[PDB]
Amino acid sequence: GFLDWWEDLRSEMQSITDSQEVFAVLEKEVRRLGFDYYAYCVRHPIPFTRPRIFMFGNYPPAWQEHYQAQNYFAIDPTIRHCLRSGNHIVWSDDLFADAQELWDDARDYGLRHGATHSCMAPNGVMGFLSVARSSPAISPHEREELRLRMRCLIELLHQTLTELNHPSLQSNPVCLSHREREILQWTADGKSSGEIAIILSISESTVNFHHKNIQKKFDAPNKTLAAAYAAALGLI
Amino acid sequence: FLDWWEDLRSEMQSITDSQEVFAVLEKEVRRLGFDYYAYCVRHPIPFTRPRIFMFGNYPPAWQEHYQAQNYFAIDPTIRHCLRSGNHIVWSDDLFADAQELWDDARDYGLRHGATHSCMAPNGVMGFLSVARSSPAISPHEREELRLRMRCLIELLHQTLTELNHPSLQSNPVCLSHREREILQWTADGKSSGEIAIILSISESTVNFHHKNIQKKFDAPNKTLAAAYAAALGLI
Ligand SMILES: O=C(CCCOc1cccc(Br)c1)N[C@H]1CCSC1=O
Ligand SMILES: O=C(CCCOc1cccc(Br)c1)N[C@H]1CCSC1=O
Repeated sequence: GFLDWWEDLRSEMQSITDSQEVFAVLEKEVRRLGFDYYAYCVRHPIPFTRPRIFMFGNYPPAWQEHYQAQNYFAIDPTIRHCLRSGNHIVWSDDLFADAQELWDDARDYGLRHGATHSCMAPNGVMGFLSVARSSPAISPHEREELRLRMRCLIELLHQTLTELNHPSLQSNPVCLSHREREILQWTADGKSSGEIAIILSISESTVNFHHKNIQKKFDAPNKTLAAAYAAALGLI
Repeated sequence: FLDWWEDLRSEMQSITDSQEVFAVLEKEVRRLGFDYYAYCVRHPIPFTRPRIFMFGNYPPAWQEHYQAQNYFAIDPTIRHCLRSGNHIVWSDDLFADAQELWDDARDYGLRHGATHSCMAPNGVMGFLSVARSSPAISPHEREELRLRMRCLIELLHQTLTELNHPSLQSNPVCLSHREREILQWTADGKSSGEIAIILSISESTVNFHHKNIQKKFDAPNKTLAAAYAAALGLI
């Protein structure tokens, strides 16, 4: 029973105390769902041009090398920060219309049917979980139950890797003060350094002082990087 | 169980009226063992006064007592924060920094409940609450409640987007394939001049797309454009 599985998986997961044991249980659950291999990809929101991306999975090592050789992560439609209709998408030739060399290479290496689920933590980090198999296509009868079963896996995996303080989830910690924060919302809302100084009734000589410290907490050359990074991290 | 979720999907997909969706929702909140509910949409922008819509069948005395205290500003259950599981059961400790809200809430009979939040990638963060007075939420029904509520708010967000409700919609801003690359570099702290070197363009043309981006966001400077676009998932 789904709930018995959920409960038995939860008690089994909270019992884990190491980072390689969680992927072992995950591998056992992917086969339980009727699939052969999995893939977990964590995508941080910054830097906006080359975002930090971590990838773990038990795909065949031949594909793992081919994939890394072609930089397929740059054009993979299954790990793009998009708006999946249900945070979930079943692989189809339409999904890979703008990436035919990847879909052609994938089915060749035996990954002919699969699906990817995406969760977005409200701290910018997005998570992806893919499952793949060779012979049996995804039957419409098992589609929904697959969609629900994977949403529990990704969320559980996200929560337990967070509780274990995994590095792939730990982002650069930014200590923003309540006054510093309120200025940065005004900056990000388009107000100039002079305009800000009149609402808070402070000096322009001190709104730039706070800016100089916010930029130091983001290692920012300008305010733009600070305001944009803060918005992406949910810090404002 | 599964048979319930499957049967619930048929009722919603058949709905062709917004009020009919809230009606079916209310019937589900009763099935969970709760009297009242409340759904909330929190848009990310503006950063100083975000757009917030509120609906729910709370008692009328509370709704106009809630909105008369500006309680939406100090309510922990609608904070743009990272819940341990997109979920938190109400407790005296949860409302430590908002005691006037919790004391009034218990006085008015909203003594037991839980809130569940979903973060749509459009920057919108939806929240769903359920409340009752008599029976405390016992530890044995918690995890089953966390599951049933996650399904209820996901199907609620979707069903409401497929109906084009102007609570879920945000101001469109179609960004060009290159304007998006420029704003990404700008958002990464690069200057209008440095950007021209990376892409092999003229500073006048970098400063030319900027003028169009800030026009697409109604922005005074580049900082509003970069920050707004980052909040909406556009860069
Ligand atoms: O599963 C995913 C998620 C991103 C790629 O994940 C990978 C790929 C190769 C090695 C490793 Br490790 C992870 N994408 C699919 C698209 C079709 S083939 C494929 O890898
Ligand atoms: O659920 C929430 C916040 C979201 C709903 O807010 C409200 C409150 C009153 C009328 C309406 Br409509 C929405 N807060 C809880 C916790 C304390 S008592 C309460 O209403």
